[PDB]
Amino acid sequence: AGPLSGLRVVELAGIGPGPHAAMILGDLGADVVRIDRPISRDAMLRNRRIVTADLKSDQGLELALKLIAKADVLIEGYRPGVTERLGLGPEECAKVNDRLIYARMTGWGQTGPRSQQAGHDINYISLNGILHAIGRGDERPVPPLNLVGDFGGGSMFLLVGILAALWERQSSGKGQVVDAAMVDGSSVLIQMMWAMRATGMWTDTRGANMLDGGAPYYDTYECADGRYVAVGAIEPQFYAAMLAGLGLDAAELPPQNDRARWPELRALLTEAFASHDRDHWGAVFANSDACVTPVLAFGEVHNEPHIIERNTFYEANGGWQPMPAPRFSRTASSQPRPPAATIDIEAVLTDWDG
Amino acid sequence: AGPLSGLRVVELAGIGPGPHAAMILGDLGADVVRIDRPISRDAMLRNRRIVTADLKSDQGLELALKLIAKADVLIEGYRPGVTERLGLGPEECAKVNDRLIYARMTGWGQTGPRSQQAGHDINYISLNGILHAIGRGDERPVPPLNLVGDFGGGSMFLLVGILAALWERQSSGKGQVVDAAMVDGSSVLIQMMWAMRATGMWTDTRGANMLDGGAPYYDTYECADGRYVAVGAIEPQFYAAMLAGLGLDAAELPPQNDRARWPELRALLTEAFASHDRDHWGAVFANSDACVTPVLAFGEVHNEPHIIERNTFYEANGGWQPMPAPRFSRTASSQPRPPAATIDIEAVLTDWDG
Ligand SMILES: CC(C)Cc1ccc([C@@H](C)C(=O)SCCNC(=O)CCNC(=O)[C@H](O)C(C)(C)COP(=O)(O)OP(=O)(O)OC[C@H]2O[C@@H]([n+]3c[nH]c4c(N)ncnc43)[C@H](O)[C@@H]2OP(=O)(O)O)cc1
Ligand SMILES: CC(C)Cc1ccc([C@H](C)C(=O)SCCNC(=O)CCNC(=O)[C@H](O)C(C)(C)COP(=O)(O)OP(=O)(O)OC[C@H]2O[C@@H]([n+]3c[nH]c4c(N)ncnc43)[C@H](O)[C@@H]2OP(=O)(O)O)cc1
Repeated sequence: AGPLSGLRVVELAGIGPGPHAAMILGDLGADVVRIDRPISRDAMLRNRRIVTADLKSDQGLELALKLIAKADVLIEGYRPGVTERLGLGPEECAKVNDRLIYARMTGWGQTGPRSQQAGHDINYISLNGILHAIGRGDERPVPPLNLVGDFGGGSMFLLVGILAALWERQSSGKGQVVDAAMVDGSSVLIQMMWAMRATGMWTDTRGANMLDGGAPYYDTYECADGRYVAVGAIEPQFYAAMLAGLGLDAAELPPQNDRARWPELRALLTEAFASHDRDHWGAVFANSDACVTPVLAFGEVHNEPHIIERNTFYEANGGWQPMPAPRFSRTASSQPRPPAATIDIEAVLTDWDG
Repeated sequence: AGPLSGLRVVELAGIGPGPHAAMILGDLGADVVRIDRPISRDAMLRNRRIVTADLKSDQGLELALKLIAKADVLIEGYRPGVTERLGLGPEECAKVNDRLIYARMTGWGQTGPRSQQAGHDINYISLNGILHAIGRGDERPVPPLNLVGDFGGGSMFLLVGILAALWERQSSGKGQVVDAAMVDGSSVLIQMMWAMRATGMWTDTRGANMLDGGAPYYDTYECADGRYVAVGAIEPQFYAAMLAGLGLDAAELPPQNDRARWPELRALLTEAFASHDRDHWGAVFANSDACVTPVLAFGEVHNEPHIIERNTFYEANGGWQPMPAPRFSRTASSQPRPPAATIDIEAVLTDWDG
């Protein structure tokens, strides 16, 4: 029901970014067909049809090619060379479908000294300065889950590449190959820090900057009950609203941006936030511009009113799952269809007319 | 001359996710005109034309609308209602140009108890379970910069929304409004953890999961020189390669996935990595499938061979900046044009024939 209704996608079963990108297309209305080796409980595989094929066999290669012959997009996330040796590489695909957006999702890229090397998110972000910048200054870097490599700088860039190439195709009449490497996407994801580095506004010191937990006004605080609030009161007026709620006299504190006294500032705020429960502060700052919010664990998210009101999550069999994003005023997406039984590839071919 | 060459984008100057989305469009060849309030050293403002106008005045509003009538996309990132009051709301823009993709970038969304409330990245990810999940278990949550709210679940979702709507526009001949809320995008960004929580494969316990630093084989380790390597050896055979490079006898270690013995495994690995310098580990692995990589600080990145060969970065003046991502085989993106002097708004309108 979304904006991508009409769009046909072949997804070669992979892990991490590939399936995430395929899920978002499906979310937004795309007809995604995932080819697996010969009924799912991975919510990630919502909004598909699943077929099965041995791509190492003559019959399996031939069917996949018939399916690809009728697709708009192909998603693959294997090592470079893998689809080639299978006979499903870009050059082989062009012979059956020159309108195909051949989307290749990797960590290191299609080429380069590391392109044949195994890796995971933490590796791609360690090589480009990102991982080094995450965590407290007094200890080793901490991975920001696999949000930055696999998803933010991964599947999200594959998607931009895919949708950008479809725009191109409206005038060229032709597809092309999208080489989405997590080491690249994630660097453009963090371009703000690269920009700020050049103007003296970000340093290579972990835990000592405006947005990394270094600023007492941009960090979490432990409250009386061991639970946490997030403070993000960057602007002076929001910061002022923040002090007031805490019952602190501004004239008694160090200036917000005297970094020399940041330890003193943080200590006073720590004492303030520790004096009451997280839910107390959420009540104090409920409607304010203080940029103070309760840090909710996954299990609690479903009870937060702004989360509820906006239907950010739906209940899908044994748990909450995020509704599609972003939102569209005219061609709104449907609630995702759950993973179902595998179906006959020929039936998919029949549907598509292949 | 990237794939979005031809696309016309009016960007109403803002902070964080909006400019980043506009940057990525321009990176990929879009004609982006940024209207600012009346030459930059924010490399983030690369690939633009900058014009200036007073949107509150009769005249400034008039020109902005003339610009908008000739555009494909409008990006705005203010509080809901702001453009409405200016006379640049979706309904007003529709009257001049019903093909316009009106892209509204916010943290809380257009509607809901928090839609009028101030906030920043940290606040949006505090409300949807994300920030709670980030950092060591024994400490308060750490913010993963503004990578997940502003960018990964922010600009990136705005971008996917923009390009999805353009796809739909081919059929309907019409545009629509994209409501891109960081609270929504970041939740879809983290869909994997929502999926896993439902099958017992992820817990709300910070720092005690497979991908959050909890697993000894998926975390950083400090080396003899006080620098760090990242270990990402999820699969048995990568883990096995990792142990072989360390000179550890697997028969003498606890099993990779015996969680009960993780502290013991981590102590053994800690002791090993601490015995030589990062660049020694750098060299011992460097080539293998051990998923061990050096943790490079921003300042070191430009010296890494894989970074160099693939031209992930370019030198702007005074520093390295990320080249466009992802990459396109046929319509390759140009090296970004640096920020230039403000252009005359009438001159852009002349260009666009507006
Ligand atoms: C120093 C920083 C740059 C570095 C930095 C970078 C990144 C970050 C991260 C952490 C962030 O999250 S930043 C993003 C913050 N949040 C969002 O974008 C969510 C949606 N936005 C908002 O809620 C708000 O815009 C907010 C960011 C909180 C700021 O609130 P605000 O009251 O200052 O602004 P507002 O959007 O409510 O209203 C805008 C105001 O300006 C006016 N305006 C705009 N353009 C023009 C123009 N060309 N000519 C004349 N007037 C103009 C509008 O009329 C409007 O006024 P009005 O009286 O109608 O409210 C933090 C800091
Ligand atoms: C939590 C769980 C649920 C999800 C999850 C999400 C994310 C993550 C982490 C954090 C990640 O980062 S995942 C993404 C990691 N990196 C990448 O994707 C980058 C690109 N990929 C790669 O380099 C590799 O595929 C890598 C992931 C490192 C694994 O290496 P590998 O040797 O196992 O894989 P490979 O690509 O070299 O080989 C593919 C192999 O599969 C075969 N294949 C495919 N389809 C079929 C079929 N239908 N029938 C028969 N055979 C088939 C191919 O022929 C090929 O074999 P080959 O002869 O080429 O070795 C982990 C798990």
